[PDB]
This record gives sequence, structure tokens and C-alpha cells, in this order.
Amino acid sequence: IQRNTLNIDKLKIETAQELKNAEIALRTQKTPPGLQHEYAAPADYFRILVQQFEVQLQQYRQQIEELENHLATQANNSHITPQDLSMAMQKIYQTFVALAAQLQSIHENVKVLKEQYL
Amino acid sequence: AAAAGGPCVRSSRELWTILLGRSALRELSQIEAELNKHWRRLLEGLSYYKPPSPSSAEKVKANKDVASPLKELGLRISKFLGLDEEQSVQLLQCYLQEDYRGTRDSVKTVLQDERQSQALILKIADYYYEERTC
Amino acid sequence: ENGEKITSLHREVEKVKLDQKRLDQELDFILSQQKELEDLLSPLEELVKEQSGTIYLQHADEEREKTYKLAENIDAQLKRMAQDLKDIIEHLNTSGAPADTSDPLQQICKILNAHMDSLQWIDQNSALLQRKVEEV
Amino acid sequence: QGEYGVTIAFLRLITTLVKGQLGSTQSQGLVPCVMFVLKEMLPSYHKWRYNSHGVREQIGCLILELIHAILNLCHETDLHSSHTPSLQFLCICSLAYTEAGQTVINIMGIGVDTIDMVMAAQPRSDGAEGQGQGQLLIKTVKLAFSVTNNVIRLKPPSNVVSPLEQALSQHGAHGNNLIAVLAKYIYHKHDPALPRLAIQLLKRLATVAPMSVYACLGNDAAAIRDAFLTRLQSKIEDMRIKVMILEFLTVAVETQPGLIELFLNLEVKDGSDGSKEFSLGMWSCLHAVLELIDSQQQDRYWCPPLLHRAAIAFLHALWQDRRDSAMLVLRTKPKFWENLTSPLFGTLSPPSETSEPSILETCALIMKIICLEIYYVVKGSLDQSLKDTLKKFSIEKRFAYWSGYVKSLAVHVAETEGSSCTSLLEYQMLVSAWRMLLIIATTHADIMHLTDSVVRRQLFLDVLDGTKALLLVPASVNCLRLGSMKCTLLLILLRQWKRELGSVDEILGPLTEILEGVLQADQQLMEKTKAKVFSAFITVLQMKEMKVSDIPQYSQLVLNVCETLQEEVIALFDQTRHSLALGSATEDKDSMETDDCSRSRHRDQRDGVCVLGLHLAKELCEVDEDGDSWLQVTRRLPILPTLLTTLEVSLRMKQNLHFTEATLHLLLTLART
Amino acid sequence: DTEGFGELLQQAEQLAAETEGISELPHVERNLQEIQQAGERLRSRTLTRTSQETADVKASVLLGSRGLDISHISQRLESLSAATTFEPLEPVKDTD
Amino acid sequence: NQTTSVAKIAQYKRKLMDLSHRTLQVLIKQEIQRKSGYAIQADEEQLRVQLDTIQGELNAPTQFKGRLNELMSQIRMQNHFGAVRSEERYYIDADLLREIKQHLKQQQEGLSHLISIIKDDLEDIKLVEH
Repeated sequence: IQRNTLNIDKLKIETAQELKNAEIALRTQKTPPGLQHEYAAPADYFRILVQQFEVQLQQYRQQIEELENHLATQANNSHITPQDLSMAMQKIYQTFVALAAQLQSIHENVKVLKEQYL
Repeated sequence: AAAAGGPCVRSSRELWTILLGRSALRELSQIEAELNKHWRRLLEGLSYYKPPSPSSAEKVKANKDVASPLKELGLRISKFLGLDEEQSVQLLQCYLQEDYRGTRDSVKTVLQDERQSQALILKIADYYYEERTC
Repeated sequence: ENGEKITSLHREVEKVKLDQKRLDQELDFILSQQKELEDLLSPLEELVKEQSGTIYLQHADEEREKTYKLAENIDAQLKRMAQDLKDIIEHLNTSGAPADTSDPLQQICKILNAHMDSLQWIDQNSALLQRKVEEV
Repeated sequence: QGEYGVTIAFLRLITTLVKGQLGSTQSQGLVPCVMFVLKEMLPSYHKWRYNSHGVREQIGCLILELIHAILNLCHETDLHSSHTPSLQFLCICSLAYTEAGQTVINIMGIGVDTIDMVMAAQPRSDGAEGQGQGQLLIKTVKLAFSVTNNVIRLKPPSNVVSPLEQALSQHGAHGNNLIAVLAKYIYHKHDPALPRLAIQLLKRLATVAPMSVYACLGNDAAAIRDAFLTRLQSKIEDMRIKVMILEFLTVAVETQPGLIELFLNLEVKDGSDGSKEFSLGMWSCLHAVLELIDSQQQDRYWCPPLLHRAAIAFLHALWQDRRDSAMLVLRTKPKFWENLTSPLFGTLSPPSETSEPSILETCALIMKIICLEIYYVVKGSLDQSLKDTLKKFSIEKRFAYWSGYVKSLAVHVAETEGSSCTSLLEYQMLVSAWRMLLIIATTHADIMHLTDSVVRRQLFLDVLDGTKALLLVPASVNCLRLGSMKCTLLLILLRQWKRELGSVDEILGPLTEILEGVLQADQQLMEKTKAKVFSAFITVLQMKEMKVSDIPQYSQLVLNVCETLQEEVIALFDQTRHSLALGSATEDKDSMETDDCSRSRHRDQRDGVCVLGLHLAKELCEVDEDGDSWLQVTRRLPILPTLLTTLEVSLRMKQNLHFTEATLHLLLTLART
Repeated sequence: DTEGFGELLQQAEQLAAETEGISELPHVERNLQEIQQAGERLRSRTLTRTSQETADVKASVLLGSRGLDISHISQRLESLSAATTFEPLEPVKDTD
Repeated sequence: NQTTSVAKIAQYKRKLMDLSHRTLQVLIKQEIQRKSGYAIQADEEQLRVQLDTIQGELNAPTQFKGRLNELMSQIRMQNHFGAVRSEERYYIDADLLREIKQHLKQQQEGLSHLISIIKDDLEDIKLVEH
């Protein structure tokens, strides 16, 4: 049910910005042609849409390069050993301890800002 | 087309490639048979290819075995080349069997993008000129 | 013990029987917004078809139609390539799993993936929180 | 000036002087002329002034005729003289490692549409020898592909990709993909040599490029397939294009996965029971392969054997490389096994007549497909048309026919070594396939219908004679290799049929003659044959109670075995003494990699020549009831002292366990008399 | 007892799905040698911000405030890297 | 009802895709109509140069569409051969599995506290920002 919450409020933001896109089409048609050159918003929309394509193409490049990492090692994988498992648990735990140590070094600064301002 | 067992009417360039001995054909009887079959194209010469006719246009429209976009391009080829509507649909089918460097389904989008439809008409004109030459 | 455990479990259930009823109201609100968007678009779609009878008169009209039709082509390639990528990832994950999910080794390896995801969120959001602590 | 009358004369002169040095040491004398053509002329001639059209194309044609002449010089291999690089090797390295190579790439990169355009422009209808500019350009581009196909064939084996091989796989960001241009030569109709030299290069990029040939075709890939398939089907096409297409698709099973899926074109369906049906879709290559093998069209269109060979080689790779989604869709075809096996029901000329070697390969490859199908399809699910086809093969006695043929072919090889016998590889292929078929026909005898003990006894004796003929030629590495392979078959047939070989007399004679030829040949090659022959003798002596009266030349057999044992036990002794001088080896307990060489042979193995010699000496001692025959051999040789001195070290070291036990077994048998 | 890892995995999928800033596309179920690499490809960024000379110390302050000792879990993860579990030498397999 | 919400979401995302493509096909035509008979502008040639560049990367045979068809080739082969590799079932002791479950539990409860603290701190800092 919580996985539905996050999918719903994402889709609500998506739907509310598309209502706002279609309001630019409703305002452009309602603007008299002798003033339609003063209404920048269609060109601001097309610039934002191209910037969204440029960001999507970076995300879709990263996931292809992560899929090509995964298949290049899974092609060599021939069994899981107990040693691969122990070395996975050990590395994830050392990354966990290191990130807890970083978070302490931020959370204490958050307290110092909080006790300085409230 | 290539699932209907009709007698395909060879290009003059297929015939040329055979008479040059550059094909794998080595039997006297197979060259004799294809000459006794095609000597009327050799005697009709350039006049084997004919001007447009309302009777050819009506047959091309009435035919059920040719998909509509190949009739509609065939009638555009007919106007562009000054060529008979049945022979224009034949020439289009020969080009789409011999020299179209695409899949049988990229033919659908090349018949829906008008810039690609125009570029295909121009390649079929060069194919018509090699055919007449052959 | 069972009496207080069952009395807790029914409160735990009736909470989730309110949260689902929030999501059905937000879903049928989104359906209302998508309906208003359609009754706003449908008059624009038809008035723009009438105005599509205007004759282009310069090469700048031709090149302009090609430019904005290139965005309509890129949109219809990116929103495809997203589904083409999605089917790759859903077919990869559903074939990297051997046919018995009762296995402790599969269950540990999937716990270790979700721990690695949790850590990759902790890296990124620590590297956001520290920047707000550098922006105040 | 822009005009090249002396350059055109010079390139013709050097081309004639090189074509005139087939058979003399003066080849060094043209190196500066050839290096000037490779360095100064080849990378620059497209940058020169020209006053007349086609002269640039004739200079490129004449440079590539010189290079194609150098790259088809033969070597008479005097392996023992000088430290000087050959004119061919200098040409190969100059083309592999410099801009000379990139120029040959740029000439292949001209593309078919440019040739088609030049031929459509020409003011002529060129006669067959007329050097019109498009037929000249086709000569230049064919020579460029031919040069590249010789450079990549004559590069020494090395773990390095040369810039020529790298520039054949690299994607120039603002250029045509070269592999897509190489593949687009499939559209060229005006000369059937051009697409063959392009497909021959693609068949090698498929085995050497670090990226998929299928991805390198991208949006063209399916159209290029539809074109390759149309030429494979076409009933007017050069047979040698169809052979090169099928052999490019064989290699695509071995090394190019996305390309072989694209050409297989399997159309899936949803089965009622949740299973995926597969079917041959409208562009499957297998529709054309199934026409080429149909007996009921070979009665109408003679499929020439090099093309049937290529269609069967493609089917053999699909069974080798486990393409089960294709094999399932072939197993379900009506008459597949009746048509596929039809050459195995022919009758060949004797090996002393000029048989076509493509037919010998065809039969060897069909035998390999039958082997792989019966091995993978565990005793049940095998097709019924195959089950009655194997039954037909037994009923027609085809076992005894192919037995007599793989016997006479092995005699003919022993009768023709010392001539340059050109078909030896195809002969080795047929002998390898017949070995595989027979080891499956003992273990799956019920499925092979190989249950007549008279036919089994013939198959054994034809393998025995057909091994003897290859092991009585001790100077021939070819006969020794084939003979050690058949001796491996002989030993399996012996042990699995040791109840039906109802006389011993016929086996012992040819085994002594095999042993004596296996003692006249190289110790290091034939170790892995001495063991097989001793293992055969032990197995033969174990079939029946025998006396010294019953073993042909017993007193020489005991000598030959005792002298071989004294080679082996001295070599084991010093192997056990060098492990006593090389202190501290480590327990290197990870290395999961596959069959290469030179890691040292432990002579203490159960299959070892030493250990099999000790057990053969024991079985031979258990036949000499008074011991007086064996004692006349050990009154020659010091073999007891030698065995005891190696036993003494083996016991002190806790080393050589199989030898230590086998030595005590021989001594315990001797202590009875 | 018999109450296995699937109960803990059901909570692991929650901790990921309540940190998902939901994408347009799904995530990849990495194999174990990509998991080992994803750990170290991340630790090699954390240890350019925090020195390891203070790491387990600051982690023990932060997580000890929630009832976790790091020392007992590290000494367990050392035993879980020394514990030679046994070899099941009996299964007949293969097709070659 | 959760499963019915997943089905509602999967319908409503596809309906937003219809409506967004329809907004785009309205705005495109309104902009061509708004600028009809005017020369190409600097905003409009910039927009074209970005779109021509993006269409370049989407057609490039070693970008996205090549790689996505090679990934689908690799996965198919790996699955076709992987189902013929031979399971070596390492049986793990019940108490080594008991310790590994407790390690993963304490680490996951620890990760849950870090994911609290980052959400807690990321709403406290928003209350200093206002």
C-alpha cells in the first residue's frame, strides 16, 4: 500500500504539471495575434521539454552502462561460493560503518545549527 | 507478393546477367528456354515499355492482390515516368524484389513518410533507365 | 498474551483500512484532473485542425514544421526506449532467479541487494544534507 | 604535371620482377622498391593531382596487384637458414602496423552504392575484358579485400590486435560503420567475386572482433539478412556465394549470438500447457538449408557436393553449440532425418580413386550430428524417424560398409605418406567421426540396433587391422596420431565386447605387431599409446586361461614389456629423486582453467605406462607355470634390482603408490614359484 | 526453529521501497560480485569524506545511541569469514 | 484493493501519456501557426540544433538502440546455456544460517535508524530555512 502512495503522489505531480502545460495552449489560443509575440511561454515549454530529453538520455545511458557492467560479470559467474558471500557481507558492513560515521559528522552539525536558530 | 505463386516476369537486367554468363546457369536448354520466352521484349525494344492508359489505371485500381499503397505509389511512378500503370506496378515490384536495401516492413514506413516515398520514386526512375538500357 | 496481540493486530489492520481509503480518494482525484485536462484539450485539438488548413508560404515555415515535428519524434522514441529498457530489466531480474525462492542463499543475496540500495540512498542523501549544512 | 607514364611503367616493372622471383634468394633486392610503394605511394596517391579520369584508380589497382603478388608468394620452408625477414613478412607488418593498412581500409570503405553509381554513369556497354572505370574500380576493391584477407591469414599468431585489425572493428564517430559497408557488398550483382571476398573478411571479423557484428549492422541488420537469404535461395546465384554465406553462418553459431538469432528467425507461440512453441518464421535461414538437403529435389536439381557440405557444416555447429530452440524446430520437420542421413546410404569410390573430399566431410559431419543427438537426448525422447533410420542403417549392414571404408582409408594413408597427400584433414575428420559413432553404438547399442555379435566382431577386427596399418609407420606423425586415436577406440570396443570376441588368437598377433611399431616410434608422443597397448594385452589375457604355448612370440613379448618397463622405472626413479632435490613446493589449490600443455606428467598414475607394464608383467608371469621362460628374460635384464631400488625410494618418501602396490603384486606372484 | 530469511527480506524490500525516489524505470537485481563491487565503489567515496581513523568510533556513537555495538558485530563478521562450512561431495550431474 | 490500486495506477499513467502527447501535438501546431510567415529565430535554431543533436545520439548504432538489442541477445544466450549448468548445492549449517540471519537483522535495524536520521534531519533543516 505504501508503494501505491509514492506512485500516486508522483502521478499527481505529473498530472498537475501536464494541466499547467495545457493551460499554456489555452492561453496562447486566447491571446490576440497582435500580442502573441509577447507570450514567451510556448518557447519556455519547448526549452524545458528538450532539457527533460537531455536528462532522460543521461539516465538511460547510465542504466545501459550498469546493465553492461552486470552482464559482463554475470557471464563469468559460474557458481556462488561461501567466500563470495562472506566477502559481500563484509564489504556491505564496512560501507555501512563508514556511512554511519559520515552521517554522525553531519547530524552533529544539524544539531549545532538547530540549537543556534530555534 | 512473394507468398502468391504467380509467374514473376523477370527484369531485363536479370536476363542480361544470365546472357553475360555471370550467373550459375550452364545448361544450353535453360538459355534457349529463356530466349524463346523473352525474344518479344528484345523485338519490342524500348516500345516494350508503354504510355499511361485509362484501361491500365482501372485494372490497377480493380486488382486485389496488390496492397493499396503500392497501387498509389505505382500511379505516382506512372505519372513521373510517362509509363503504363500495370508496368509501373510491375517495375515497383521488381525493384522491391531486387534492389530495395530494406525489410518488407520498412516498405510500410517508406510508403507513409512522403520524403522517403519521393526518394523511392527517384530510385525507381534510375532502375527504369537501367531496365531500358538492359 | 494472545488477547493483547490480537487487539493490537486489529488496530494495525484498521489503520491500513484507512490508508487504502486515502489512496482510492487520491486515485479518483487524479482521474478527475485527467478528465479536466481532456475537456480542456479536446476543444483546442479541433480548433487547431480547422487552422491546419493555412497554406505555408516560405521555406522558414517548412523548416519550422520539421523542427517541432522532430520533438514529437524524440518524445515518441524516448517514451518507447523507456518501455524497451523496462522489458530488459524485468526480463533480466525474472531470469537471474533460479526456480526455488525458498532458498536461504537467494533470500540472503536479495537482502544484500536491498542493503546496498539503502546504502546508495544514504550516500546520496548524506551528500544532500551536508550541502544544506554548507548553504545556511 | 598530373600525369603518370613512368609511375604506371614502374609499378608494372616491380610487379613483374616480384612475380619473377618465385624460386630465388634475390627477394631482398626488391625490399626498397616495395617499401617505397607501401610508405610513399600507397598513403598519398589519392592526394595527388590528376589531369585524366581513372588514372588514380589504375595506380591504386597496380599498387594492390603488386601487394597481392607479394602476399601470394609461396615459401619453400628451409627452417634452418639466416636471420633475415622475408619480402612477404615485411609487407604483412607494413600493412598491419602503418597508414598503408588504413589506405586498404579506405578502398574497402568506398561502398557498393558508389560502384553501382559509377557503372550507371559509364557511356558504354563494356565487353567482358574491357577496363571501363567501374570494372577497374571493382578490380581495385576486390584486390583490397584480397590483400586484407591475405594479411590476416599470414599474420603470425599473437595475443595482440594490430591497428589494421583494430581499424576493421572501430566506429569512426563521423563516418560510415565499416562492417555495415562490408556487409552491404551483398547487394553487388555485376561480379560474384566481390561479395565472396567481403563475406570471407566478415567470417574472420566474426572470430577476432571484440564487439558483435550484429550491433555493428544496427538498423541495417534485418535488411542485410533478408538480402543474404535472398541470394542463398536464388536459383541463378554463384554456388560459391551460397557456400561462403553458409560458412559465415556456421561461424555465427560458433561466435556471433545476436547474428545467429537474427538469421534463425524463430517465431514463438503460446502453448496450451504454458510451454513456448518455436517455429521457422518467414525469414528463417533453415527454410533454405531444408531445400538444399531434400533428396526429392536432388532428383531434379543437382546440389554440387561442396554446397551440401556447407549446409551440413551449418547443421553440425547448431548441434555442437546446443542451439536447442532451432534443433527442436528441426526435430519436428517431416523427413528431416531421412533427408539428412541420405549420403550415409550412398556408395563411395575407393580412397585410391579421386573422390570429392566434400562428400567425406559431409558423411563425417552427419555422423557427428547423429552422435550429438544420441548423446544429449537421454534414452527416451529421441525421434521415431531417427529410431527407424538407425534401424535401416543396421538392416542395410551400413555398419560393416563404413567399417571396411574407414579400414581401407587408413591403409591408403599409410600407403601415401611421403607424397603430398592433400585430403589428409578430411580423412582425419571421417576417422574422428567414425570413432565417435562407434563409442555411442556400444553404450546406446539398443538405439543404434547394434546387437549382432558377428557385426560387432567385424567392427572390432576392422578397427584392429585399421589401427595396425597406422602404427607400423613409426616415422609418420600423421599415422601415429590417427593410430593412437583408433587404439583409443579399439580399447573401448575390447572391454565392452569381452564376451563376444570368442577367439583370442586373432587379437594377440596384431597386438604384438602394434606394440613393436609403438616401440619404434617417439617415446613422448607414444607414451599415451604404450599404455593403451598394455591395457589391451591385460584385457585380452584376462578373457581366457592361457599357456606359454598359446601366446604368439611370448618370449619376445615379455622382452619388449620388460625393456619398456626399464625405461619407465628409471624415469620414475629420477623423477622421485629430483622431487628430493627441489625442496618446498606450495599447495597452489586454485586454477580452474582448461587443457593446455607442459605441466609435468606424474608417472605414478593408474593409467601410466609404468603401472600398466607392471600389471602386464604380472598377467604374463601367471602363464609361465615353471617360471623358466620369464627367468630367461630376467637373466638378461637387471629389472628386479631396478624395481627394488625404485620401490625403496618410493616407500621412504610415501610417493609412487600405484607403482609401489603394482611392484609388490608382481613380486608376490613371483614368490609362488 | 524454521522462521527463515523471507521475513527479514520482506522488511529489506520495505527499507529500499521507502527510500525509492520512484524512477521512470525499475532497478536491477545485481549478482553477488556486482554487490561486492557496489559496496567498495561506495566505501571509496565515503572514505574521501570521513577518515577511517575515526570511522568505527563515530558509527559506534551514532548506532550505540540506538542499542548497537559495532565491536560484537565486527568480531562476528570475522568468525563468519573464518567459519569453513562443509563440502557436499555426492551429487551426480552434467551433460558433456 | 492494493492490487486494484496497482491496476488503477497502471491505467492512469498510460492515460497521462495520451494527454501529454495530445498537449504536445496542440502546442507544436499552435507554435508553427504563431510564427507562420516569420523567418527562423535564434531561440528556434538553438531548439533545432539541440533536437538534431538528440536525434543524432538516438540513431547512432553504438548508442542506445544498438546496445539494447545486444543486451537482449546476451540475456537470451546466457539463459539458454545457464539452464544446463550443474547445481553444486552447498548445504550450509542451520547455526551458520542462524548467525547470518542475526547479522543481517542487526545491520538492517541499523540501516533503518540511519534512514530515520536522514529524514528527521532533512525536515529539521527545512524548519531553519523558512
